[PDB]
Amino acid sequence: GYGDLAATSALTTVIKDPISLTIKDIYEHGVK
Amino acid sequence: GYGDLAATSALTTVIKDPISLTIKDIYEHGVK
Amino acid sequence: GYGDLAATSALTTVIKDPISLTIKDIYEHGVKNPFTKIIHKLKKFIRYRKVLRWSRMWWVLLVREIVGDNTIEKKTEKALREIWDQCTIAVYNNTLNAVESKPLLFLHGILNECRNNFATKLRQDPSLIVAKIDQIIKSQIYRFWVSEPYLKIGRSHTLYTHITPDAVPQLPKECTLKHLSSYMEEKLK
Amino acid sequence: SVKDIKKLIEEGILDYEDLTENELRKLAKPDDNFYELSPYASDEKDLSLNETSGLTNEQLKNFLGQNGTYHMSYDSKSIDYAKQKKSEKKEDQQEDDDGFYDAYKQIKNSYDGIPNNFNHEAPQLIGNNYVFTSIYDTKENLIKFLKKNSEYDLYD
Amino acid sequence: SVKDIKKLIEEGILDYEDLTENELRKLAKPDDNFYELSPYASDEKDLSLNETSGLTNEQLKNFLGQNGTYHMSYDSKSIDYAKQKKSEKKEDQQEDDDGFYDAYKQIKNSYDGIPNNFNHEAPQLIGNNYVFTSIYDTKENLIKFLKKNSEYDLYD
Repeated sequence: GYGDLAATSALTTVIKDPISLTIKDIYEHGVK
Repeated sequence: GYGDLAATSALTTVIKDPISLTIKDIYEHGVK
Repeated sequence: GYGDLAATSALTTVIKDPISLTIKDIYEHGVKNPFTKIIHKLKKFIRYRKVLRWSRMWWVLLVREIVGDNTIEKKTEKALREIWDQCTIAVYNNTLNAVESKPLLFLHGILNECRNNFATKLRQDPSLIVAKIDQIIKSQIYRFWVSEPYLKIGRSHTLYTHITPDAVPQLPKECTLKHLSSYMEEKLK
Repeated sequence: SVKDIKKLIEEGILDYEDLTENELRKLAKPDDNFYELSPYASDEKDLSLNETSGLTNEQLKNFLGQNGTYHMSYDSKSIDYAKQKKSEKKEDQQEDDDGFYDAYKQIKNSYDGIPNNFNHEAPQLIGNNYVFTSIYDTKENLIKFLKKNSEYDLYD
Repeated sequence: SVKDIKKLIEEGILDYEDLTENELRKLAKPDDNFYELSPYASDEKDLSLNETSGLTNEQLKNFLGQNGTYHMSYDSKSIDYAKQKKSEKKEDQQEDDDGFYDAYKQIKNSYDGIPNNFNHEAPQLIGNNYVFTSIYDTKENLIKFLKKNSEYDLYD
């Protein structure tokens, strides 16, 4: 079905995009 | 057929791109 | 063959890239800009709810002093109420005194704030909005906006959205600017 | 029956209620001085335009809209510039008022739908129809008539 | 039959309807003063150019186009700058009395297709052909002829 793509590509977005933003603030203000 | 690519890569776009924009405002104005 | 890659990666481009650009305009102008409009309409309700009871009330009297029994535009009140609300938001952040405790300090503060806020924004005044607020300050007939019928509305628990021109009682004719400006021209001529 | 004669009889004998429809229409039309050419105006110090005014900033309006716990709304550069130039090139030319009389005349004209330097006859919608008034003939007793009596019924 | 003589007979005897096609063509051509060299012009205070004018802002024009519930259209910097510099030196003698006169002469010339300091004979398209008029000979009775009578038919 087409619901698995809606299950997979959403969880790909909800996991990769917040953590890419949290690491950016941990890198710039906590490391760099 | 070539309609499944139009079925899959569209739902890849309509799910990944709005959620990438909503998390950006939840991160910057709600977390950061 | 190599034509299928030219068939597949092209349709990957012609579908992903337009829709990524259309969703960007639906998000920024259809979601985010109306969403930001909603919270900053809410931020005049969570805070500032006590002044806008006195503010919208002093604006209903002021529109009656500027216009005076002619048909007011229901649509460009909204352009000028936002400037009047930004005058009271700017004054109430400058006052340690309460609004109910000392009300005329705010009328001297708010009217002079929008004596200048209208002057820096409104270029042409066909209805003479800066010019009339000049004479309400200069003749001190804004003391009738705080009176015994008028102190009852500002103490009462009405939200500022509920305040209409019907809830605010009319000033007597001897108090308004129109009879003040008529009696002046009678005396000076 | 003539436009000019009826207002000489309004003080003496007859009231405003007994006029004809064509007489109330004629008394609200402008006089014969309207259409007569006179190309001269004076005293171009109007309170309609503000010399201190400026454009929408679009960054301040963005900042004032978010309610931002701020302390001042307007820009205050051009309105302190006009205060400074009043004290310097004006104190030589010493003080002027412009409110002892030129303010209240132009305010009362704006309640009659008249521009500030406008010496001619100006319309204002009273009820359903227009009434041409000026500075000179204010037609105040007609405005009392067409507001009070013409609440429910129609006159032209 | 000569260009100069016919306009001396227009008042006396003959009208405009009975002229030849080659006579109407000749009377609309310029006179002999045209082609005669005279390199001198004066009073270079024209109302054609505005000294207060400025470029397109392209950010204000973007802002005014979106209808933006704004309160002022123009920029008002250069038009308050010209008001300030007028008051600085306007007081050596400020009522200079020519603002009427220098204005209505140049406005009437712009209805005849004549530039403001232009002392010579200037064309304007009337119907199908051109009529060379100037400040001095306005040729107004020809313009009445070639507009009214030449609505439906053709003349050269």
